[PDB]
Amino acid sequence: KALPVLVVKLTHISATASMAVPLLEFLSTLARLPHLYRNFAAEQYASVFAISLPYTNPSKFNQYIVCL
Amino acid sequence: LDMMARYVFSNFTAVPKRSPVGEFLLAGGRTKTWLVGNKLVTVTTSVGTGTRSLLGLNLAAYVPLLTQGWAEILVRRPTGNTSWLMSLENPLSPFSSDINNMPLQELSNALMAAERFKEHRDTAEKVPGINPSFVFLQLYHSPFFGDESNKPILLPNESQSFERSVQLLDQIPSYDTHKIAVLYVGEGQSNSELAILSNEHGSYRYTEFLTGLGRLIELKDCQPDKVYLGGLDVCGEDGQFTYCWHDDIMQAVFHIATLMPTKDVDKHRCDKKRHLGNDFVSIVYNDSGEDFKLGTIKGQFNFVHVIVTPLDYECNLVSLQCRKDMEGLVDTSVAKIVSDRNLPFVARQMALHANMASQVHHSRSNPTDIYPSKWIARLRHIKRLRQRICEEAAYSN
Amino acid sequence: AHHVIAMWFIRCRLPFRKDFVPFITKGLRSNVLLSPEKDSFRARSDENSVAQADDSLKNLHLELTETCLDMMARYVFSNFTAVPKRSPVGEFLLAGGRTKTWLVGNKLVTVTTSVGTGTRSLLGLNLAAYVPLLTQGWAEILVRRPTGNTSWLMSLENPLSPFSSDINNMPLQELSNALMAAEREKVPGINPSFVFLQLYHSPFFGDESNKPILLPNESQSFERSVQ
Amino acid sequence: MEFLNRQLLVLGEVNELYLEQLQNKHSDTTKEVEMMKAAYRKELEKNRSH
Amino acid sequence: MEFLNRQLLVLGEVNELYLEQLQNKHSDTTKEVEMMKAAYRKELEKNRSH
Repeated sequence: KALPVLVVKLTHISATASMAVPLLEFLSTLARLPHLYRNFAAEQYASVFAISLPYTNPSKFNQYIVCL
Repeated sequence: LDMMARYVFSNFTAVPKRSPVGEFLLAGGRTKTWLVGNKLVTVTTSVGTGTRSLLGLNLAAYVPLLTQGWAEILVRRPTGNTSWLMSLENPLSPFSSDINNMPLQELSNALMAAERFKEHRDTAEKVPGINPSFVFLQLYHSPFFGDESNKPILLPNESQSFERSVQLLDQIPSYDTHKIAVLYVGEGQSNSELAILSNEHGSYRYTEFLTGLGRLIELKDCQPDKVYLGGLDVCGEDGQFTYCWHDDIMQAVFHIATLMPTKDVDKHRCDKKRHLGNDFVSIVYNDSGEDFKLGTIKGQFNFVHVIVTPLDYECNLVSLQCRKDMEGLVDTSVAKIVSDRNLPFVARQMALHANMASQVHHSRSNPTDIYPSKWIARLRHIKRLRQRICEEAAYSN
Repeated sequence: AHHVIAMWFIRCRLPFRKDFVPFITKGLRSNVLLSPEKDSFRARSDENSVAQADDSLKNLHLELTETCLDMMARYVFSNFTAVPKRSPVGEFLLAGGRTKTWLVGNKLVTVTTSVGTGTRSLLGLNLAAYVPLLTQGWAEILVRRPTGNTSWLMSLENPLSPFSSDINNMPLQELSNALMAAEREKVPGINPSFVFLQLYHSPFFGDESNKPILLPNESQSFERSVQ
Repeated sequence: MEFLNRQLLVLGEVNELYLEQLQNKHSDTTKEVEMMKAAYRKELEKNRSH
Repeated sequence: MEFLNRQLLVLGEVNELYLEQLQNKHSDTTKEVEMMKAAYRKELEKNRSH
């Protein structure tokens, strides 16, 4: 019940290296828990990609961060 | 982008399963492969292959007429292979086929004209079979190409050193492959490399932690190409069973010391160490009541350890120890306390992220290696194959 | 002259046929050069009226050249008819199917995927929610080109993802028993853009003119234009 | 004949789906294993307390 | 149509075989159930000896 609001709230976090590993670990552990996001609407998924897309940038983020 | 183009409207696996009848009809078929951008479009067409026995059937004419529209288009891409068995709706032209005899029995058997079906029982200059370039040109040909970015490049069909390259691409998986060691440390084994590898059965909590790591795969019945065994012998040198953890994007396999047999011949348990010591990451089920130290298993690799310290009251403490060069990628300050019922999830996924970090670090110290991200490994293979063809063609002019 | 070339290219013996592509293409190219032109695909295998006359003449040059090349590509390697006919099993699969059309250069690629219409009629129709999954791998791709239509009924050989899709919950006992006993993206069936992207998608192009153009599927006009 | 052909095609697809379920679906009847896990864990708690 | 009937009876037998197998997929768990039993037995024996 906290997830639909939670994923939105994580988008408000600025993309910094100190946050890259926790956010991506959270999203990757969440992805492997299908019973949690079974009722995700489009806004929730859009939040997920909004959190993880900034971390796909090797010009700013470590290669492990980018691969993850 | 290739993944998005692959999964936006589908959830089909990254590896085709050619049907028994497809193999029968396309065995020894006429095949050609094109680079079309960073994709290998392969078309194969049927050479007949004695279809008369499959269908149980002018006698020398209607079967070859029926088969030569059957084809397979297989697109190898950075993210996987897609293929469709194909069958032309275009009949052979009565005005332009061979002028010896043109019976209408093809139309008489129109319902069988696509008798390739998903499941079947198949048995108790003059070269036949349409050129795969018919399917290719009909699908892909147009004037005014992007001169070098988009223009199709036929892989030299004659030189085996390129079929070898495509076979290498098929051996590069369409999913990241992770091999994770899992060790049991009993009482007093906190510093004994030999005792750790010599364990044949762990605590009950350890066994329940094993049962959650993924599906049990009986190695004897697992195909190495399809189910990632990481190096374990199919024939049982390394035990009847092991656990593996599958996803569309990745396959992780657990090399579990206790499941590997201990033979009297194997003194230092090198039959086990050959797997556990060559893995980047080990989940150490530290039942020794004493701080396990990284590097206790002396071998190279073993960059990160996921130390599972079982606590009282059905819970565990999971932490990471890593080599001083890996410490920039892996956070050793992790002390994730997790209950037993979710421990084989948390330690498993920590092992995955530790392994990804380790595979990336290994590339930094070993740049020439196949890239850890198997999608990028496929893409770099496709790029390198395309550039190699350009060089060899240039050397041929 | 183009009728003569087409007649001979289509009727001359198939082995020689590829070797005439470069000669015909070089001749056509030389004609255009008197007023990315090459496209030799064998490598892959008042005075205002005068101005309009010249502009249309150059365009006619290219239309003749492009139709000759399309004929050559169509017939260099086969002598199948320029019209396809969907087999009875093809109609059983794709009748009422899910279809899209793309203008990919000067050709219309069309993909039609199998909604389980025929499967429903077979079973005589919870099973109804799964009968489209039972045949969603079958499709038809149909390339409309200046010189004819080519199409293949195609069956996807890839198993559905046991992780990220519904297979493990399909009612196979009921489905099998039903169709044996019988006698005689919420939309069902996979998006035809799956087949199109798996065949034709490229992450980069030389010019924006290379891109496929999707025909607006909700418009009567473009559907009538294809028809 | 056409009905038989259609039935054979759909049956072939059913069989392929059976094959992919058989090679990918997990084992059923997990309640016995759940109860064994619970009983073993409880008795282990008892013996470990002792 | 004789060929179609022959392929149909063959694939009917194959479908029945797959159906029977999926009636008893539960047996795949015994491989790890034996591990659990062995570990429980070893724990009990070790604690009883202790």
